[PDB]
Amino acid sequence: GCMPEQLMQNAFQNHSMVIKDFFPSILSLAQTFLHSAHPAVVSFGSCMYKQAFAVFDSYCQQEVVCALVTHVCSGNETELDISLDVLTDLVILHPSLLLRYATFVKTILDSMQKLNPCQIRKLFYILSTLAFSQRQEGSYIQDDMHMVIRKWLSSSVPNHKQMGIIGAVTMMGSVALIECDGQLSTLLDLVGFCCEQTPEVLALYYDELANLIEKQKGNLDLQLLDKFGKSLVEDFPNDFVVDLSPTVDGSFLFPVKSLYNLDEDETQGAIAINLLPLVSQKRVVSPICLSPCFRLLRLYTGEQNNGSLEEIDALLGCPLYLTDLEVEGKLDSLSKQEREFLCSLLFYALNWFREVVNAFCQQQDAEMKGKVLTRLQNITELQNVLGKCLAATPGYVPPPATFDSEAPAQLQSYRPYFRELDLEVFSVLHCGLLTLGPAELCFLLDDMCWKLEHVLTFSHLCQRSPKEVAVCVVKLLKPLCNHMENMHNYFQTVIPNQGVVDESGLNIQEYQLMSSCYHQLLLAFRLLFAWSGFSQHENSNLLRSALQVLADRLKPGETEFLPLEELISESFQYLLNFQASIPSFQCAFILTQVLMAISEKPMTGWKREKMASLAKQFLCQSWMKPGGDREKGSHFNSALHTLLCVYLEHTDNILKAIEEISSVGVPELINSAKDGCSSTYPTLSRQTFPVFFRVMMAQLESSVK
Amino acid sequence: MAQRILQLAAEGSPERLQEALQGLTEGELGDMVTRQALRGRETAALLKGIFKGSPCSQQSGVLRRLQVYKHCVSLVESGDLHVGKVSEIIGLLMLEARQLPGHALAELATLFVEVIKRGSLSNGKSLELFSTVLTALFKKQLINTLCSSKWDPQCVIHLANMFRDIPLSGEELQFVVEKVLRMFSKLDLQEIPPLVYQLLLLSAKGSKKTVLEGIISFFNQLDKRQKEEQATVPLDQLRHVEGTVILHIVSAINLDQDIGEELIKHLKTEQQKDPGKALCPFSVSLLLSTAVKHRLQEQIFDFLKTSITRSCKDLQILQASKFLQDLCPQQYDVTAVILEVVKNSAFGWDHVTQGLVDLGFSLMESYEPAQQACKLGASILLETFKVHEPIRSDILEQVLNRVLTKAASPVSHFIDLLSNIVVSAPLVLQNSSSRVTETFDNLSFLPIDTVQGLLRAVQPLLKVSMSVRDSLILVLQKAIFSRQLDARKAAVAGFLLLLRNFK
Repeated sequence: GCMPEQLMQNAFQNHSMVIKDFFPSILSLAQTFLHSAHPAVVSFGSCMYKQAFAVFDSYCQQEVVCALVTHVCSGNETELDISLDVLTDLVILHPSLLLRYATFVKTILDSMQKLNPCQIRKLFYILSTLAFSQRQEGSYIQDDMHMVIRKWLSSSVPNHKQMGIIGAVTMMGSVALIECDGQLSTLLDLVGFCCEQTPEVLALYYDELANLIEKQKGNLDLQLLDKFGKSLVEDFPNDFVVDLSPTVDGSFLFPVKSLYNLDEDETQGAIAINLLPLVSQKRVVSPICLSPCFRLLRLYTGEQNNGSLEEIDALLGCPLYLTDLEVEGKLDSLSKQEREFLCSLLFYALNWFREVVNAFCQQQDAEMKGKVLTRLQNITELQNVLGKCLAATPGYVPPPATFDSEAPAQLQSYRPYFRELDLEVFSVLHCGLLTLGPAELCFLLDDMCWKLEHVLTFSHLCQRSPKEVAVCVVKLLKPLCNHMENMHNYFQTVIPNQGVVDESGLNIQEYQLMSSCYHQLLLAFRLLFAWSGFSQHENSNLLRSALQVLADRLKPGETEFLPLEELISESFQYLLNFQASIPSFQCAFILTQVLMAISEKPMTGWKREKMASLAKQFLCQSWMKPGGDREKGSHFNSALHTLLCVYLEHTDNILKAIEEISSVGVPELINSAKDGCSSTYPTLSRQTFPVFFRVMMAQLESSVK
Repeated sequence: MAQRILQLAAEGSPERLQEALQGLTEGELGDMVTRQALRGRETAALLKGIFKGSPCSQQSGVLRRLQVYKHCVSLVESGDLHVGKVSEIIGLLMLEARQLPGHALAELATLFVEVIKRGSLSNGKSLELFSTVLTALFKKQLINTLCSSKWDPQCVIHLANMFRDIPLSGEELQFVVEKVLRMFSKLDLQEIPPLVYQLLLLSAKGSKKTVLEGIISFFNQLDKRQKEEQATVPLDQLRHVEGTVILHIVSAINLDQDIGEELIKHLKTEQQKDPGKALCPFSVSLLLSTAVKHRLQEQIFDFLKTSITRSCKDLQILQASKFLQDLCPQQYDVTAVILEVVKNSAFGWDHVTQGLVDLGFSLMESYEPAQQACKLGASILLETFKVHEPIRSDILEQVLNRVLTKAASPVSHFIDLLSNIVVSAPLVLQNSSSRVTETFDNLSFLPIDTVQGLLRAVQPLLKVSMSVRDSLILVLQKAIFSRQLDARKAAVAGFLLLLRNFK
């Protein structure tokens, strides 16, 4: 915790002359404290190397690039990534200096026996940024690049074939902005023949066409962009999805109606059900042409358009030509043609729709809004049918989806094959109350949460910034979670008595996972509002700029209100809702942790004593748990340790209440009943009294001894 | 023939191309050598043109495919084309090449340089396609009679730079070696640089022994000859050849330089005749300029030590004899070797010859015959101060504070060495005295004898300039008013009992 990087960065700003004779020291240490396994040390040493490049003489400037390249040739894993990071930083940090060590830079090019697709993209990026600089050294880089190209392209090794395309696209996009037009044309037709019989390599060409498209803003140039795209001009409408005229029969078992057919678009068209018509029965099944290629063409529609709106309208609800799949038992007594045919069809359909929304989300036209609602509805419904087929594909429903094309019946059996959800189109702060339809909060929020904790503290997901992740979360968090929590807590608190009327059709229909959605939403509040990296010059002011809209009920005050009680009081006013109807103990530990993260900063009057209120209420929350296996006894006492230790966390170790709490174990073996040595409520249980009283004896007799 | 393939197979699947060229009959290869300066991308236009006949490497194109092959691999293999078309024809070729017929692709292609390279070569581009067809899969019998069996100027680069992707080192290393001598040696300055670099990289497979022993073996034959007959010079081009073969061994020295240690002190220093192997100039110049790095102190210091030791303590123990010292062998003097290397390294082998100044300051003191060893180390440090004029100013500063701040043993060795160094210093500090003017004050705690010799040794330099003396007088005078032990006296008299006392 001492020795901040702020210091050493200062050191370079004040220790030029006093530092200059350090030359063996900075260097000979940095590679001992810049390949060592604790995140502060590595971040420090990286500050070292980069700063070293900031301050040195000629031989110093060289000694740096040499130590780098020596790391780059032979190395370890974290040293690998650190080497590339240090590099890309140096080389995109100040271009016009970092070229003098060029030919030394190249000497890795014909020894670099190490790549992942990732680092391969990286090294290509370094070499592209260098190569577009010089003339003849960029020639010889062209020699090694055509060289690695042609040798790749002829390679029959499994990694070599895709690696070729990944760097091929990589160096091309590096081209993307002498006889470079001609050499690149030679490569152009070269890649052309090189893929023109490969479908997956197709999908490489497309998808890898995408990321370079989107991650530029004014460097992708239309006269330049026209080349690689024109054969991707009509290619989607040219062959992708076969037309819809009411007599097009042929080879099929399932009658290809407009079954599952949206028709949320207009009432006249030939953007038919192209699925059965041009994919499945189509030629051999097309893995990414129908979905990833639609992604690429919608990518050209977005970036290639720059405001495109009707180019996907002309079938904006052209509904796929899968026959109505209600006979899942009408698939029973058969399999392996309709089974796998349905599996690839469901994968493709989820693809067609999820792309229709993923490119259809952030488009802010009204009829787009209604179509997106209808799409989410069809998505949930086909997801129900697809889950029924997931059970109906017990055993073999492999990932025929686009598996990123870049590598070389349960809950998680569909984690890979799904497409990639967007980066600005997970936000619609106006999905109103249902009981935004019923499942829509659960879907858009599960897609928020399944990675929103990954960034805080999939490749198109992580390509954004977690600092930008916080920036967008601050920019768009309160306007949705505010209305959601405010309605939903009291709705679950007052509808539960309506569940007492036999209203399980309201219980398992109105909010059968409405509690689960609440518990998600609370976990999101806890993960976002407390960023682990708040402890710095940025995330502290971030947490404050989030508090400045946290104030739910009443105002925050003036132009500044530095005392946090407006914060803790917005927190008490928030806890006023779900102090009435918390849906379950699984949500109990959640309400506790979410109080404890941000509402539990200071432990004092009404707050540490409020910690007394919270622990005594957590004990006071009377038990609700049916009896089965011992699953809830894995965390329902680990959470109980936090709860009792929270009532004794706001306070000290409870050598006062722990006596009757162990006496609560004396009623706790009374029967199949909770903590009941005069209590008779939760905070205890059949098996949970034993471990819980053991932990209470821990929290008392680990200190009182 | 622009309409030709694109009208036969232009429009039509089953009988269009086969018919419109069932006998197009320009040989096998009409258009691409009927329009040499063809229509832009016609190279691949016609290439898929013929490709309408059948696949690449396919047997069915007995005249079509294989004759596109015969045309390109030779005419555009050596003559004139477009360098870019010299990429394109080979591109489309390499691409189609995966689909060959399991006999129909065996061209003159096991030693079929004897088909093309043995008499027709000089353009490198064509070499890769051999790699392509080879990778398509032994046939290397022509390789046995010729790893370069006519490689006059083009069995050095071109054959190697593809011997990378599809080479064999069992006779390919050795064959490179045997070629190196007066064929490969024909290049002046290309004899060991380019082929050496390729040689090592191709060594990356292996051949630590056979690829190690030769670089220096050839180097040492060249040296022993051009010495016993009487970048540097027409007789210093040993400078360039040394600069390459060293800097290459040093740079690639990472992973297998444990093997260079292992051999070049497991062969010569085992059968003991290493005085003619483990000590040649260009065979240890590596040993102690590829050792100023980090993993090198611990092996290089010990090697040179045990060498100086066993060498001297033998080649004296037969210097008192006749009944075993005159009807008896010769001896090559390891001391004479190291003293040679100090002579030869005046040419520029900079990071090959700072291992010396380090060798001096870290043997000629701390070494401890034993007295003979220290006596030797005087030579390395002193001579290195002798010859190569830019790199010794830091030598002297290593010395002064190696021997003006220590326990009592540091009188003799380092004291005599400082005496001889400054004494041989022809005004070596005679305008560079700025380490001293803050050395001088440190002395008021030295032993009884040391303060004298420090005064005496510096006594050469005192004759120069009042910037030495006007600061000496003060940093001593201050001692007299206070405790002022014998040191103020040794100094008062030394300035007085000296010509500096006059005026």
